[PDB]
Amino acid sequence: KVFGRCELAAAMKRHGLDNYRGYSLGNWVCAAKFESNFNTQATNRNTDGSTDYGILQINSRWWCNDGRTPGSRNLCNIPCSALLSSDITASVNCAKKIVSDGNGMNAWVAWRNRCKGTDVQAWIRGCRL
Ligand code: NA
Repeated sequence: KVFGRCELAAAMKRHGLDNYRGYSLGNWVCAAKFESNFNTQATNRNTDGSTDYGILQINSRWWCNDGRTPGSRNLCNIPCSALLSSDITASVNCAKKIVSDGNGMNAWVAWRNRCKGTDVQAWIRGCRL
């Protein structure tokens, strides 16, 4: 599924990301825009053989099992395929575990490089929430 900006803002708010670990909703919408262009089916194969999955491009080295990332972890206790659903539950619940570890939203390269230190609330402005 390819979300609209305000559509994803509403869904992420309903799924409890607004101010999760102190990160305003605009941070999460900005991260999804630059990680996946709001496409839940986005995948990216990394140099190290791990893969990034879904609207927040969550990586198989740590967070999910894809059966092809040897010696990796599955800290979200999910198949990586769960991160590609039109239903953002698995992506949101896994993102909540990720952002609760030491480095917060710095875990997302696109957030660090394209959202952090910017007017992120612009991403939810005009939206009915
Ligand atoms: Na894994």
